[PDB]
Amino acid sequence: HGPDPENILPIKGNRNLQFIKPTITNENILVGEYSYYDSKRGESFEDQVLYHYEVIGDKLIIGRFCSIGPGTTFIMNGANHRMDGSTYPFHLFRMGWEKYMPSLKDLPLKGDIEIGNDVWIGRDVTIMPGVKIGDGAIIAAEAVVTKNVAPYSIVGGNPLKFIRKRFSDGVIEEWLALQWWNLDMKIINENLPFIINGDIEMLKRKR
Amino acid sequence: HGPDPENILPIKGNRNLQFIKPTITNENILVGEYSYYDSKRGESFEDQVLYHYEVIGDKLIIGRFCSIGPGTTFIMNGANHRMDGSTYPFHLFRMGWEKYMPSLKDLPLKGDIEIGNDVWIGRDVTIMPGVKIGDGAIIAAEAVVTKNVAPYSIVGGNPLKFIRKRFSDGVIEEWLALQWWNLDMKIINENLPFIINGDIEMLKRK
Amino acid sequence: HGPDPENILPIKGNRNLQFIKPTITNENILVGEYSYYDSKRGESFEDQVLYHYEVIGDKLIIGRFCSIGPGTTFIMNGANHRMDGSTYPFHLFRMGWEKYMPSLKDLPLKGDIEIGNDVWIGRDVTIMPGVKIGDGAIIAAEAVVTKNVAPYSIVGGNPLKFIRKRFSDGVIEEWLALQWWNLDMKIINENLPFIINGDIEMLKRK
Ligand SMILES: CC1=C\[C@@H](O)C[C@@H](F)Cc2nc(co2)C(=O)N2CCC[C@@H]2C(=O)O[C@H]([C@H](C)COC(=O)Nc2cc3ccccc3cn2)[C@H](C)/C=C/C(=O)NC\C=C\1
Ligand SMILES: CC1=C\[C@@H](O)C[C@@H](F)Cc2nc(co2)C(=O)N2CCC[C@@H]2C(=O)O[C@H]([C@H](C)COC(=O)Nc2cc3ccccc3cn2)[C@H](C)/C=C/C(=O)NC\C=C\1
Ligand SMILES: CC1=C\[C@@H](O)C[C@@H](F)Cc2nc(co2)C(=O)N2CCC[C@@H]2C(=O)O[C@H]([C@H](C)COC(=O)Nc2cc3ccccc3cn2)[C@H](C)/C=C/C(=O)NC\C=C\1
Ligand SMILES: [Cl-]
Ligand SMILES: [Cl-]
Ligand SMILES: [Mg+2]
Repeated sequence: HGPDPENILPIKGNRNLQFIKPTITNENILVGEYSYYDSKRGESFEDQVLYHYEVIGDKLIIGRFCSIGPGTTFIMNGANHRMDGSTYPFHLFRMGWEKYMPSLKDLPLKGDIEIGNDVWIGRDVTIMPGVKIGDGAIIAAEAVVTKNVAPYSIVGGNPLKFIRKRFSDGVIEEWLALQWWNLDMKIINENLPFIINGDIEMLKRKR
Repeated sequence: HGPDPENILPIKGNRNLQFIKPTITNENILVGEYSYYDSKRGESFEDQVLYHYEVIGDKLIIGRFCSIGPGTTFIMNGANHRMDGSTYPFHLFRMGWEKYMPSLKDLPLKGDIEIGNDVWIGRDVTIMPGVKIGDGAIIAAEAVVTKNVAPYSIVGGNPLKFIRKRFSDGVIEEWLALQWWNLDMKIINENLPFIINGDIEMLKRK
Repeated sequence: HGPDPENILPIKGNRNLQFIKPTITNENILVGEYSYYDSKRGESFEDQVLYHYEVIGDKLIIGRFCSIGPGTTFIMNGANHRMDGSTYPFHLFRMGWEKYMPSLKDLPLKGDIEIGNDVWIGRDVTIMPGVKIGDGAIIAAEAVVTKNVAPYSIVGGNPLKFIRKRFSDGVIEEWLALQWWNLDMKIINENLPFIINGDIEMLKRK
């Protein structure tokens, strides 16, 4: 039948694993249903989002059915200094330095962090500003996601290194055409055997 | 003689550095005598063993005289998702999804983590499932051990990248035949100067 | 005009960001004025300096106008084990092993950690022994600094990899010949518009 995506703690007695969406407080963090964060000590998913400021307007977007490993960190665009000259943020200390407060054109802003659906993000991963992660990708533990990740690619390391693609490009096209995460959830439920077990040529044929 | 291997805190006034073996309470974690964990906040060495589940049956093995740096993490085989089709673990959330429960043969299982003797593991090292680390190797701090490490190798980085060998190939097998760590403690105590000073030819001829 | 460099918490209401120099109680750690540490939970910058023993005598020097990201750790030379033979530190456990203690001629010491002026160090950076980081460099977050960083270099990764230089070789030498961080503070304030916006030629004019 399925659990409730509005239930913050969907596992009996487990107070560390949280469905991300219901916990969110912040307008510009948008996470899909059923995506969870396995906490380390019960900290919120947002507590893992860092350098996130309304002034900049950048968003963190996560798809449906994503796995976020404990300690995964999201570094938003507020982290990058001005690099035209000296990087030191003089204006932060005020006392006559407030005058030199930069505008957003002066900063190296990279865009929103956007993570697709069915992404397995390993433990203690760090995601840097502006990176896109395709559907069905696997981020190895301890990875620092420095660049974009193709759908159904396995990556890892610091800086990020491409390892393998989970399936062929032909099977990858078929998974991206089917987009099971976007189907009505009665249909997800009566095909879950096939989604879990990766027999694309069965769902091939139902549609 | 030397310290008592069953002494959990062998350094007086030090509540952080622990001998691993006498703190172990799990039957799948075999650690040799004298190997120590220099902990950060006084936490257990077992606390660093993650995703370790009895139903998987995988073991963590560590030899004798190993230096395990603070924050070293062991990610066991229970951490890898099913990759046949969808990585998402539906069954954990039950409410009808418990039926789609995967078996040991459905998960990608890589085997035990086996660490050798006289290994120096750095601080904040993460060891991936199923990796083997030979005797007398050095793991640089912050390393992520994603593959096996040959005996007496210096390695580090993420992914792990080979740096160099500590001695020549010939000298490395003079050490692996000697196996000073497997000798009686009274033989070790009488030859500690050369074990520490590295005089392999002396130990060879002793 | 400007913040007082001897002020520990130079941002009103902010208990995390600290000017480093006025918090320093241990000699062999020399940090310049206005160099700050953005702490995660209000922890002292010193607490990030690990394996720092007076018996070894190495120093951590940091210039002025540096930004130290939260969680950045400095691994001092005391962290390196002896590598002639067994890296196991027998003498630490005492009980008859105390008399097999190394001298500093026996250990792989690598010198002081020296970081220049106007360096931007990312979050969770780990800096290893003996590394020198030039003026104006930028360290990517999560980087393990395994080697020296040229001035006005951008670097990152584990192990460290060179990414690119911030300006042309000629403009870099101009910034190094100007040394704005060492100018009298009244001189700096008059020219901060151009220090901050990268207009090197008018700075040379000034
Ligand atoms: C991350 C960082 C260095 C870290 O080592 C250490 C920091 F994380 C510590 C900290 N951060 C903040 C507070 O404490 C902080 O607020 N910001 C960090 C970058 C984004 C944001 C910022 O400053 O945004 C302003 C924006 C226009 C206006 O924001 C204000 O806050 N204005 C303001 C504050 C006042 C306070 C009291 C009285 C009057 C005031 C008037 N105006 C703009 C985009 C600045 C961008 C920039 O320099 N980027 C780089 C950053 C470097
Ligand atoms: C890391 C992870 C997801 C994380 O995002 C989130 C998790 F870490 C959170 C959490 N984990 C657990 C609880 O909370 C948890 O129990 N497991 C995680 C993987 C391994 C295990 C699991 O499910 O295993 C079952 C297995 C049949 C369970 O059923 C049993 O009947 N177990 C059992 C029976 C016993 C009988 C007698 C005495 C002791 C017993 C102990 N266990 C099988 C092998 C594997 C299932 C799978 O899909 N693996 C992949 C998952 C990956
Ligand atoms: C990092 C590590 C293992 C970690 O896994 C676990 C460790 F961090 C745990 C811990 N360390 C200590 C306590 O708990 C500890 O005391 N030390 C670690 C390295 C440095 C030090 C040590 O042993 O030092 C002595 C030294 C002669 C005797 O000790 C003194 O302190 N003597 C002394 C100090 C004086 C100071 C000023 C003036 C006169 C003095 C006279 N005598 C010498 C240099 C030994 C160096 C060595 O074997 N290096 C390797 C390191 C291994
Ligand atoms: Cl320490
Ligand atoms: Cl030194
Ligand atoms: Mg690398």
